[PDB]
Amino acid sequence: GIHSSVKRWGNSPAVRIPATLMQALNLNIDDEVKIDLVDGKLIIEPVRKE
Amino acid sequence: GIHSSVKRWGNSPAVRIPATLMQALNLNIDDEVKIDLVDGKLIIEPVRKE
DNA sequence: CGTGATATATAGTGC
DNA sequence: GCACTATATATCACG
Repeated sequence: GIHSSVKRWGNSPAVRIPATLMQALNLNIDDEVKIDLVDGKLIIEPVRKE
Repeated sequence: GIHSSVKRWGNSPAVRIPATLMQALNLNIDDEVKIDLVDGKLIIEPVRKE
């Protein structure tokens, strides 16, 4: 895919996610994504607060 | 795992990755991660260019 | 033409 | 206190 790079956000790094893709997963700003360690990779799953 | 708030980095959203997680997978700033779409979730895996 | 992306700074709070 | 969290701005590069 796109060769995007992870830059530093003030102090801690942040994975810049294309706003276009955010709409595909149906999530928005302030969303609580659950970072779980699976297969030695970062599984980012958006957890809705209903 | 750890739930993080996807805030707005300027105009684009970004998944904040705590330094604690950086040390875990031995990744750093200015690295390249493969943003894959599996299970309707964001698959973030560090793909070092070495 | 508009906003999505990049760079950057800061005050504050919980870990 | 430091990592972490929340917020705001200028400017461009891309759609």
